[PDB]
Amino acid sequence: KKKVCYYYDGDIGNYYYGQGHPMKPHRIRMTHNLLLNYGLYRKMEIYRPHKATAEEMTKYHSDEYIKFLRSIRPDNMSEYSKQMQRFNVGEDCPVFDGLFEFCQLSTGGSVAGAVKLNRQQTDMAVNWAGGLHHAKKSEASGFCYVNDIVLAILELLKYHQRVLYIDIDIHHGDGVEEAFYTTDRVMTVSFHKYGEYFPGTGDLRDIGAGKGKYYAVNFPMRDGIDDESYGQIFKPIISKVMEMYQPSAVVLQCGADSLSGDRLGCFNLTVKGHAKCVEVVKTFNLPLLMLGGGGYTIRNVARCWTYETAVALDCEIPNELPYNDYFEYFGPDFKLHISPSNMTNQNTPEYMEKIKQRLFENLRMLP
Ligand SMILES: O=C([C@H]1C[C@@H](c2cccc(Cl)c2)CN1)N1CCN(c2nccc3ccsc23)CC1
Ligand SMILES: O=S(=O)([O-])CC[NH2+]C1CCCCC1
Ligand SMILES: [Ca+2]
Ligand code: NA
Ligand SMILES: [Zn+2]
Repeated sequence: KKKVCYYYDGDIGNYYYGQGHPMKPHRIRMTHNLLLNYGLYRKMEIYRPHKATAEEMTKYHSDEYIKFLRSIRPDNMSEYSKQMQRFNVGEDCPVFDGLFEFCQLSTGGSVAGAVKLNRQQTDMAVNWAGGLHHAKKSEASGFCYVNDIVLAILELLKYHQRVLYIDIDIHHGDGVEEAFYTTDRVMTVSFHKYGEYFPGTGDLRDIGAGKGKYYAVNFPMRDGIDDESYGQIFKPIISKVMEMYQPSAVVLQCGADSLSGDRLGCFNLTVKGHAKCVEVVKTFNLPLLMLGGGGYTIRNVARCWTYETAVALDCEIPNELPYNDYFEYFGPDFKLHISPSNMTNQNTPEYMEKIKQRLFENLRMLP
């Protein structure tokens, strides 16, 4: 079997974005506890991430920005109000106790995973605490402070001429796209809701610039996309990307805010529909870093990432959930898998095929 390494620090669920903030790191602990109770620890290597250093983070981020994140605390915010404005910290990216440590552990898992892949010590590495795709070189954005994904891709680029990034979070992976927009050494592929929706980027027509022209791919979608519709475009697009780009490593952001029932997202994917993306990417037999992402209905985040860990291990697991420390969260049914809702799919067959056809025309422009 393909080998899987998995990163988790038992404090990650203790970082708290603040009362009423929808981002709940506790969801990572729920995920871990569920997959432990399913027995999946028997089949993979489990590591604690290191705390990523300033030196590691400044491989992408500016020194001033990282020094600020290392400095800012609830008790000294009054003294830092102008830096808070410059670095976009204090509102949707709040100041909280242990903010910097949270960044260090999230990032540590992603970079450590990348090193493992580079050293050919694993076939897949998993960091559900990562996937912070909105963070920018010198500013926080969209709940994200340090871009673990960009840092992990930079690590892979030490050994790999061509790295493929795939993002199935409901939001456009703008910070990752931006970092690599002018290079052909990373192709970014984002599927996301588009139409006056955060972050506002990821138009069909954003295809990269300079040497990077045609190395950014964006599939904009409407509310209510379902497993059938998503599956019919994901496999063909990734197949064509693989054929034309021929990457030697892949990073897959597995943001679960694209699931049905998400508190913030308006897609209608099941856990099986979402996990099909992991199965498709695995068929290409390339070194693969799987990262977390959004997701705000936390029972469904735990289900999603537990099932995707099982997919990585080629292990079926039963729909009947095992007893676990969060069992009451999974009522009323106590099953792993979720049903779609009755929401309308605004993505017509013709819309999906037309967008796919435009993306195929762009991919045919590769050498
Ligand atoms: O889901 C996300 C992003 C977060 C990202 C992620 C992944 C992993 C760990 C972490 Cl800590 C964060 C996964 N995608 N967001 C929710 C919606 N939000 C806004 N919507 C409307 C409006 C506004 C205005 C400001 S923020 C916002 C933007 C951020
Ligand atoms: O379960 S456990 O291994 O004790 C969790 C370790 N947490 C670390 C977070 C960063 C600061 C050092 C401790
Ligand atoms: Ca996306
Ligand atoms: Na690119
Ligand atoms: Zn998101």
